[PDB]
Amino acid sequence: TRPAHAVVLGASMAGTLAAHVLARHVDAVTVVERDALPEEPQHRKGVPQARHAHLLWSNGARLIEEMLPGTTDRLLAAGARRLGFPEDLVTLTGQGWQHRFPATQFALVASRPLLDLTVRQQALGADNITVRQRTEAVELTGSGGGSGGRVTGVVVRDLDSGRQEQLEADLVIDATGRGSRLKQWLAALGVPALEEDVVDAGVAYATRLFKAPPGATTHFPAVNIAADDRVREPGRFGVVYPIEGGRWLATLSCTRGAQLPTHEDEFIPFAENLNHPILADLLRDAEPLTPVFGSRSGANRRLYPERLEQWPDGLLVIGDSLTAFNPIYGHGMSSAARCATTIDREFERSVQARAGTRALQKAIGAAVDDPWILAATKDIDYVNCRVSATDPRLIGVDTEQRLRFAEAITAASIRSPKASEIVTDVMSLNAPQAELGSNRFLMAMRADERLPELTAPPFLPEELAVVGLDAA
Amino acid sequence: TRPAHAVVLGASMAGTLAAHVLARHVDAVTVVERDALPEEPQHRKGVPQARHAHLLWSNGARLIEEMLPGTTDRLLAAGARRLGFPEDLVTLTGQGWQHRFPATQFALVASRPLLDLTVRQQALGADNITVRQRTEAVELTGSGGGSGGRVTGVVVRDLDSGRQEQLEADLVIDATGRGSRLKQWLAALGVPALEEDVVDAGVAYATRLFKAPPGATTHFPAVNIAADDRVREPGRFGVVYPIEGGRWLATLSCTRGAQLPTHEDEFIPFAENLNHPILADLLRDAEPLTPVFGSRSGANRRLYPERLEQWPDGLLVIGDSLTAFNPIYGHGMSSAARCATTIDREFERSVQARAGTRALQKAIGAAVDDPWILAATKDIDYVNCRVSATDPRLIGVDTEQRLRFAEAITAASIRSPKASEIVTDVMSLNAPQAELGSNRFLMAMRADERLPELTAPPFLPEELAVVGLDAA
Ligand SMILES: Cc1cc2nc3c(=O)[nH]c(=O)nc-3n(C[C@H](O)[C@H](O)[C@H](O)COP(=O)(O)OP(=O)(O)OC[C@H]3O[C@@H](n4cnc5c(N)ncnc54)[C@H](O)[C@@H]3O)c2cc1C
Ligand SMILES: Cc1cc2nc3c(=O)[nH]c(=O)nc-3n(C[C@H](O)[C@H](O)[C@H](O)COP(=O)(O)OP(=O)(O)OC[C@H]3O[C@@H](n4cnc5c(N)ncnc54)[C@H](O)[C@@H]3O)c2cc1C
Ligand SMILES: CC(=O)OC/C=C(\C)CC/C=C(\C)CC[C@H]1OC1(C)C
Ligand SMILES: [Cl-]
Repeated sequence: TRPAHAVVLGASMAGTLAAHVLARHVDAVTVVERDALPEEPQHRKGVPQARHAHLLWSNGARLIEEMLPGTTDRLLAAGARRLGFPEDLVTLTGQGWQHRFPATQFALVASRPLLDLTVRQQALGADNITVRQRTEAVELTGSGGGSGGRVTGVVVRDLDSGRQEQLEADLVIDATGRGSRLKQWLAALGVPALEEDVVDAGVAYATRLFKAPPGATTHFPAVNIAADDRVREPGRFGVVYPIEGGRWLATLSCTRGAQLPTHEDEFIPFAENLNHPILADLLRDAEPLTPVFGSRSGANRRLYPERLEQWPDGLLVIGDSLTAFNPIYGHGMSSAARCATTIDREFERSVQARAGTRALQKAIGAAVDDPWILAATKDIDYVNCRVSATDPRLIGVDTEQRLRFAEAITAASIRSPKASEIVTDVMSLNAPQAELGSNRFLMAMRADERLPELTAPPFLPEELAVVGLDAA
Repeated sequence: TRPAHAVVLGASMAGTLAAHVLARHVDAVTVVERDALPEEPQHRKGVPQARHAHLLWSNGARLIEEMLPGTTDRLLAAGARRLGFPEDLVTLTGQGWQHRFPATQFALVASRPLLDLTVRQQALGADNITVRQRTEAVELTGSGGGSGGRVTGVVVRDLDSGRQEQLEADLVIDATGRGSRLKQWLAALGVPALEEDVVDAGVAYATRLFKAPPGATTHFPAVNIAADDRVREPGRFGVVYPIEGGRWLATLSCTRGAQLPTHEDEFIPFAENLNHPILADLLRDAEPLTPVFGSRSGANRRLYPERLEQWPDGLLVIGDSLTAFNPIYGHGMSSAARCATTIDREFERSVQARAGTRALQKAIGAAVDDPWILAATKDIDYVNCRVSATDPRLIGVDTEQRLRFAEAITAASIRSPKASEIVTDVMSLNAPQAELGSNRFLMAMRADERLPELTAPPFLPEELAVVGLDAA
């Protein structure tokens, strides 16, 4: 028989999308969220990464727009910018500057709390969605111990007065995030441990927001300094994106072995000593609007509940709980949208005992494969990267065959339009990484023209006039 | 390493589409076809079903259009018709006449040889495709059984010289259709037998081609008398479709226990003994252009190579060879297009592991589930139906509840616009059969208005004037 009540743990991107989707297929859905959610855009305790740069790649954006029509126009009215790639960015790769070919993909950029609010408003207004704020999931209950267990509900605790309630339900959705209490709950029911691939390059972040020169958030590009160097030196990177309200969101990052700015005054010097100091030039006369924010949530991890024979019935794991990625590639929100979309597309087909929630988690795991293999492939080669994985695409691979080809892909994408186009398809999560090994790509990479190398960041003169730096 | 040479066995719809797709991912593609392929739209021995009415549902038409842009316009310029459902059809169901709501789906209708030629012209002109006509696939080469069987190529025989030749290949695609000798080729290699579901209502067809009254193929709807009483009485059905050249293709059908016309003078009386005699009224004075053609290719059957642990590497099976349906629901060509589209989307991901073909075949198997479960569900309850299936959606099911739910779906779709729209999504193969059990459908089915029962076929006066009738 069908699930009549579903409870989703978490009201971040994964849980909000899953709640809306499950509300179409289940009579009642209740969402459990620890924080209070404001109806004006504010940062909150449960989303600590919201202080850092968040790009909603076109894959996630289109999937959210299809589930929740009007969300993008709504975002555009609230001041978000639709950055076209590679056209609206000044990007330095390890092979040189990206030619700003006419945009072949896009990403929506705005403050993460604004996007979360916009999605929550579109998604949680259904009458069969009850949102229980200030409520925490303690552990889950079920008929475990193996032989083919089932999850029956979740222990919740109200946070304004610590009274508890055993939340009983036909299906439980773990969207608690990267720090989620899933593997301890799995232990508490006696189901054996999951298989887990890890590629951890130890990426850490440091973000500050500035007030952009008037008109810069519309008439000036974003700037991204990314030194590809993996196997000789820890990476150090920095990016500045425009957001709503005429403000620049500046995020610095590095890999294990390099050290981040932690004081305000050492921030710009990190931007100063990148391979080009363009970020420091932009940030010297901007109004700082925030302190430094830090994050060390930089590992690629992936659990494979689809591989375990004793995966309990009635339980699903989505979002950062299922698999989390190096944020440098910006796929977590698109991977979350894929999980909900997969649920929407396969729900009725697989609930037709629940021998079908195996198929759901199998479908979900297949939906998150693209952002996993993308991030892990690029991170596996960093010095000081810590790896514990079974993926034959990573481990059964000549490391110098991957490096030489990684460099060649990059060199093509910065100066060949047709290779740039396919590479942005992969980077936007609209084509699998394997497409970069396809006959089609290898043909473009060889047949397409290659423009001369850019000897300076490809700013247009009028763009430097908006931020007042023409001598560059 | 990656496949460099692929051999496609059969050049009907499944093999032509698969060859076109494979030529984009593999250096060389050879197509082996027993028949000579005409450069004019002509019938041929290898596709005898082409004598009968063929509908290309929007699912297949859109997938073909995306693989081969311009195919639809080229079909329409050659005289194909775009039939909107339900608007452009006068249909009698077991619950009454379908209200001709504004079209929510469509199908392209033309003679199958015209559709085949147009597709082959768009698809087989790639320069890395070699088509070996008048050539027969005799057997496969390789080792089978054990921990790792593989197909290495194909023994072919030229039919004009009689000479044989071992065609080596990295990948072999069986697209030889319902009469495919794949199970003997697997036995000859030592592969254990496949699991196979069958739901066989003994469907048969009898078709004649007629000259339509002038203008009827553009200004007169198709007509479909499709009223059953499955569990008490064999089905008897009839359809008249317009095709190119001002012609009507009339296909009568019945299930096991009823008798089809075999002689020309028995054709109109079968149409007369349908629940409404409109088909006989339309055809009585129409000029017949052919004798009666018959077909007994009416079983639903599905092989599950994706379930076989000893499925050999380098082998894929698609099209009617993998799974074939009762043609009354008209999904075989859309299922073929789904197999080719799946190969296009999953190929690169699945070669970068053994030969990658187990993952492809599994993806192919999931893509053919929609037409299988639809056709099998509708046929399973016919009197004298032969059922040999392990599908739990079919076998573990209260049959009076299934008949009771089928009747209710039909009664809703004929008289409620919102129920019609969802049913046409399912019937056009654009939403799974399971959607008819969703909360969305059950609520649409109850909340929507229901128009009055039609007491006569919903022809317009102008349409009855085109064919010279005053009242059905
Ligand atoms: C530095 C950084 C930068 C990133 N940049 C990008 C980017 O540019 N683009 C992009 O697409 N993604 C980006 N990501 C990833 C993205 O932020 C996440 O993948 C996304 O938020 C999806 O996570 P989630 O919703 O599954 O979980 P989370 O966002 O981590 O949310 C978990 C939610 O569950 C709640 N919760 C947790 N435990 C409990 C409990 N026990 N009881 C009740 N409630 C609970 C929390 O309060 C919270 O609301 C970035 C991540 C980081 C760390
Ligand atoms: C009566 C009837 C009506 C139908 N109506 C519809 C409809 O309305 N809509 C729809 O979508 N589908 C319809 N179908 C189904 C549709 O005809 C098939 O699904 C479609 O042709 C795809 O089949 P295929 O390419 O896999 O195989 P086939 O069309 O059967 O082609 C097999 C090909 O392989 C070749 N071949 C066979 N053996 C060998 C060998 N040993 N070596 C080399 N070549 C070989 C044959 O010559 C042929 O070219 C109908 C089918 C029937 C029987
Ligand atoms: C309601 C019900 O009974 O199921 C749905 C099927 C119907 C109504 C048959 C319409 C005929 C169709 C599409 C023709 C298919 C093609 O094979 C021929 C040659 C006839
Ligand atoms: Cl036939």
